[PDB]
Amino acid sequence: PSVTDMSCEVPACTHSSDFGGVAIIKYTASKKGKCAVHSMTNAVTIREA
Amino acid sequence: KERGASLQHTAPFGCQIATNPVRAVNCAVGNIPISIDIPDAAFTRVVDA
Repeated sequence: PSVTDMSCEVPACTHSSDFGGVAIIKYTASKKGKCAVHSMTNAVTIREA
Repeated sequence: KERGASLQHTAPFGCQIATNPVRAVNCAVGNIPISIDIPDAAFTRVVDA
């Protein structure tokens, strides 16, 4: 499915050894479906795939 | 016969005085420091709100 109308926000984050950062993203897509997620900067990692 | 005014009237800041035991109560002077250790259970993650 496609994706559009992408907005990002961080209510709070806490640099730590754990997944202390939480980010809420508003998205709009064409249809129901799976989609991969990644961070292209090595300085940050995402638990979810 | 000549006792005079009791301390419950002559006490600055009007600290009410009792007996058995003798205490001075309800006088406003200075301030109080309070330290509260609050378990995280009451705390709610921002996303929840």
